[PDB]
Amino acid sequence: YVKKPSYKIVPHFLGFNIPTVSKWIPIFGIWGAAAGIGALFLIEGVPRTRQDILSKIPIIGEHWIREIPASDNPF
Amino acid sequence: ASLRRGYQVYKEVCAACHSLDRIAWRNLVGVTHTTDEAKAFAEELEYDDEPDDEG
Repeated sequence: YVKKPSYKIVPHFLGFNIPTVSKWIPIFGIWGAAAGIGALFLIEGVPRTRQDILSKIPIIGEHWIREIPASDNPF
Repeated sequence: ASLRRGYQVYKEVCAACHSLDRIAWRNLVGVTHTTDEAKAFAEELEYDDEPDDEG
């Protein structure tokens, strides 16, 4: 014979609990990647982005190593 | 190549009477001339400087 249902209350805050939030952790990860890719794409034109980030990527990085010949540069 | 030749016509014929006031020497560079050729054209001329120390 059972006298009482068997349960506990999990910690919660603002209607969130750890079981639920843990399911969404991967999703935040992917959104972070999306935001990262997007942000980087938006500043791909910025010379510093090319110099410090994009030109350092192996193989692909030579896409962003471009020199104007001294003969063609007024400045 | 036609642009470069046309510059030469401008310089030797039209420039006696006509200005080209909106074009700077830097504008020719990498269009009709190298940096050095355009610098040589600029350096042959005299322009007004800022006044000296006695004004």
